[PDB]
Amino acid sequence: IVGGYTCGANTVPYQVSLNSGYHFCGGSLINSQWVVSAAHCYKSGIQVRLGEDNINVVEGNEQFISASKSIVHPSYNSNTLNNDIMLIKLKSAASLNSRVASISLPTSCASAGTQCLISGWGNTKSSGTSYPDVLKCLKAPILSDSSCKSAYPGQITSNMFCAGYLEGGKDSCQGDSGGPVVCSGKLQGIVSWGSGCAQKNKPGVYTKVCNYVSWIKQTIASN
Amino acid sequence: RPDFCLEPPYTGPCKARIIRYFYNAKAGLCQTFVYGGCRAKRNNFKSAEDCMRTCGGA
Ligand SMILES: [Ca+2]
Repeated sequence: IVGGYTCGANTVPYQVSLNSGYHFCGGSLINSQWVVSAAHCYKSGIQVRLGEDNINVVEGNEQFISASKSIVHPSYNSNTLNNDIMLIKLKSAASLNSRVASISLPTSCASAGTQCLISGWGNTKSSGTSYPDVLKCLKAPILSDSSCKSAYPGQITSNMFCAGYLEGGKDSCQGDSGGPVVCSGKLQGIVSWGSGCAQKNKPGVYTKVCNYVSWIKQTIASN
Repeated sequence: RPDFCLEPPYTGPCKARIIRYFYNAKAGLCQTFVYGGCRAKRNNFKSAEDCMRTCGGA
């Protein structure tokens, strides 16, 4: 039983794959030149792959564009994982079609119980190793701050939220890091960390994008 | 040579799929493993050669 589903080709047109020789992280297209991802996804030599479905075969809708710049949030802490947000500027601007499109940043923070779509090429097995060819999707609701803080004591900052199912089984996992949590059209989260994946009582933890919206617009504009 | 070289590989809690190397003492080689992006332990090398330089002999 695999919690999520194969979204279908090019139906999450803002999802990107960050590649350094292989798929290592995902991210979201927020305009024709800018990508948002996680700070623990920072590497040298990133290529961005746009319009993918199967990340192992060339299907003709791809646009592979190198990053020109990679800006990790100035306050990222690598021990606390707080502020786990990065922006990547493409070497050249993508061309936006109907398989490549960008996703709107929010105007407010989503509340608890908002249902969201989480997407990625990451491990589809809670225990085990099984990275799929094609993109997978997962409808998960946002959790209350209270119960995220009970899930992971002393580890949640104001810049984090929890999402998924306390039962287990449906979650994001190794490979998914940096990709989108989209709720009602808007970009709310970035896949970030967890105690394993898809474990009982340990929901996945996500960067809260709604706090960074000023920082993002002003950093895109001045780079 | 060392003692951190004998530890098992640690993926950690982050959800990247980053391929790193660890010294596998039972094999007597450096192998690859999926590193999550954060909180690495010392048996975690960016290339086989840095692995064999640091650990090989343990
Ligand atoms: Ca492809």
